[PDB]
Amino acid sequence: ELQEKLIAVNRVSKTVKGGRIFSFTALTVVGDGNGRVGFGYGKAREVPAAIQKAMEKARRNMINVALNNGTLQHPVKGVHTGSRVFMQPASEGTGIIAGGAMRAVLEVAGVHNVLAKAYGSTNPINVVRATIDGLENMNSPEMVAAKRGKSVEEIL
Amino acid sequence: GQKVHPNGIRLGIVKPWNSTWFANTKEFADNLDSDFKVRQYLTKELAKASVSRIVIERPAKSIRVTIHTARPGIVIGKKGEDVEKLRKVVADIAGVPAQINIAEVRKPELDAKLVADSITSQLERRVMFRRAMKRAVQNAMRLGAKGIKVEVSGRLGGAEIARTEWYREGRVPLHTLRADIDYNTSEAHTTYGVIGVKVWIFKGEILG
Amino acid sequence: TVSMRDMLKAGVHFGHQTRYWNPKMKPFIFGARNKVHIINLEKTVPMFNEALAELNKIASRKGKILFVGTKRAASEAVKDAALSCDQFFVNHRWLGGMLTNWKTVRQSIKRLKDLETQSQDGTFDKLTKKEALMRTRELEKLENSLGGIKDMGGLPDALFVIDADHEHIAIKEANNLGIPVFAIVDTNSDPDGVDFVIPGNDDAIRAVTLYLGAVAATVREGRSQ
RNA sequence: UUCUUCUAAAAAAAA
RNA sequence: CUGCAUGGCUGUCGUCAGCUCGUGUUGUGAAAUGUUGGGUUAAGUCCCGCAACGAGCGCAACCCUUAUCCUUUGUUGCCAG
RNA sequence: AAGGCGGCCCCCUGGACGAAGACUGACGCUCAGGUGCGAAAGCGUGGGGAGCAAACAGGAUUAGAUACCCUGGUAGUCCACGCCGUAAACGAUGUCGACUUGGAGGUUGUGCCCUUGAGGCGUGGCUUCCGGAGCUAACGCGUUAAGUCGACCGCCUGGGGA
RNA sequence: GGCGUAAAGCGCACGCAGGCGGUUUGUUAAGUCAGAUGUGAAAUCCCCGGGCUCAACCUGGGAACUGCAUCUGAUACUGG
Repeated sequence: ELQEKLIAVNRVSKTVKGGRIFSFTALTVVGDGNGRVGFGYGKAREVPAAIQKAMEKARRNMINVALNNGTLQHPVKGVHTGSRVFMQPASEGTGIIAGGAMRAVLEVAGVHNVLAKAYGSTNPINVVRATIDGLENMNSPEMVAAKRGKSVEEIL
Repeated sequence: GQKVHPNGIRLGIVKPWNSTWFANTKEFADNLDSDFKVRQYLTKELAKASVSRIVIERPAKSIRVTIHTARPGIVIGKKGEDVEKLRKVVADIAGVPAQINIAEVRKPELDAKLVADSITSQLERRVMFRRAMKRAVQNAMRLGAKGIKVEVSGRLGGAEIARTEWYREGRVPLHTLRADIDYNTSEAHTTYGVIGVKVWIFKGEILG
Repeated sequence: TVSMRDMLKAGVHFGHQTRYWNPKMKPFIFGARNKVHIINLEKTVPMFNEALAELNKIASRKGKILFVGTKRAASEAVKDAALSCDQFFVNHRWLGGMLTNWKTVRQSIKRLKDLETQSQDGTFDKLTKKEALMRTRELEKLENSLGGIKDMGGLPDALFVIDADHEHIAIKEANNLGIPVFAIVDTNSDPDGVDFVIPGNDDAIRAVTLYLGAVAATVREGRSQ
């Protein structure tokens, strides 16, 4: 049911008395092709075990993003430690205009038409954190209407 | 190489000898040589058949060798056809009357020699070494073994520099003498050289 | 269901010294007489009733609730209270990961169960005396730490914490797993993680026995329903 | 209390 | 010829007491915790405490020899009456 | 205000803070260029020179020792008037104003209650340490912000060259 | 976009020119906003069509040229 994407796999290291110990880290994202998406970061000595840990961590701690019919609902910007990210809704059939980790997380998150841009450092972990941060605090018309106590027609 | 051989260090505690006979010093050397010839010939002939252990014993000037294998149908074929063919040539090589018995090996996935030959054949037909190691360990742990550790060494995945990889699930106590650690090795003659495989299987502590 | 006069006799209104307060607990503090804070019972009572009501509601659906008190001033009181009301408790040290890492704590409770069967009815004596003492001590400490939850089967449906600050690890695990928290929170504790805040003293014997009797009463009534 | 210096070529993994 | 392409075997730090993993938690992260602390040991040996709970390779025991006694067996071994 | 200021007494003198009022009525904040103040070393002129001490000499250590250590010792350190205008001139954090949980002190006023002893309850100025949200690459900052804002100025655009 | 530690707060202050300015009322309409008029050559860019077999290319009409000047009006904010 859920679609899982592997974003970046790199080899981290650790020096001990014996010498260098090489470990692997796996950044993956999972989602239901709709408002549910979540990212996982796993680490192990082998890449299959790393990707498996990442998928288990990704399937938990997911969030609900109040998205439109196929796009976002307003231009929103997010930040997490090095990646000022900005994204806005686009018309039908323009695709996912995004780079690196952003493309994978958006695609799995179900949006199909979006203009995005990554400022600052484009580190994959930080941008996928910042992207879901912006998505998490993205207001919806019903939420803002109920929040301010007015009708959705009054706010349009 | 630092660790002593597990079967050797346990030869008088929980592990039996693979040749149990008596001989004075006059005929000890030629007896040992005869055992080597029959073992070499059998290992060469029964390469396809999964042979696990060749026990040799010679009571009253007549050699009797009992092969322990997991595929008796393959080694006998039609009833009484090639077992006699092996017995006559073994008797001719040793120069003494022979007799060949066959013991079936229940659960071949928990036998150190058979797992080594399986891994070595898979290596020779070029599968991923990691895949072979994982398959062997999972199969062994599923059939009820108290622990297995496998190690593969040398020019893995066609690399330029050799390395050693090993996995271990469960207990493999090598210092405990009463633990019946079944240990065996093998080697694969791949096109990039020879790769060595070692396997320790811990079946559970033996009391007495 | 619980008045104000009984609480005042128990000592619920007493808080901690002024140098130690925590500012997130300001709405429930009446004032400070003799350099010690006083909780306003006129505020603690109307929300304690809602907490007891919610606990009755969750009890009537045959839900497992977990009691957490380790201060040594409430250890016996929580143990006899939980047994009398047929619930679960942790009266000694809360081992970290007891809820989140339940996958291994299940193994440890299983170890406790087979070991106690071996000891009492299995009769696993007639071997070396030093090994028997080692197994006895292992079972003793394992029971001492995990006896109250040794037949729970799965993670509970609610948590009742005696001290919100001292038992911060349990509250954090519950929030991590989305399990509701009902807690007796003093003036020096942090109530953010708690879903059902209950202001009041968590140090006096009188007060703690009063709270435990009240929650035992409501959970028993709900189970009876 | 004093106790200086070691030029110039390495290799490491990729479900 | 190439141990600087290797298998197998061995030295070496060193029989020094250390080296890791699963799950959980903290940190964006490399990592940390466990494995640290108070005692104790030859020892990461054991107890208490403790966001850690457990497990594995190692630390000890199971093996050989030597030291005491008893039962069986006394020749080619022994000589108390 | 910064550099900085330590026995006691006198003369002249600047700034800061507190309690009650009264008064003028936006007169305010910042500031390129400009001006003033600005540790220590150094310069000029005239004094003074006990101790300390660049340079220098001698004695040690060392393979060497134009140094560290020892014995002496001159500019200088001190006074009067000018010049120089530079420091890790640092809180490595420009000035002014508003808002945002708290704890323990130091120092300096001042109001009330019986100063029922050196007690209790407030309210101002400066200042030290810890810490919540929040911010930060992290360390940390955290009502004296590196938080949330507004006004003005100076400065930065890879390292070396510089 | 930044200036504690990565490059970056002048050593500190006073202060002319310059930038900004608490709160209430009246007046003016310069800044600002609305409408109208004149102008912003043709081509080029964009929209809907037409002609070379299509396309490049040519071409009809519209939009755009975010600007400037004048007239009339609005007075909340800034300025007098």
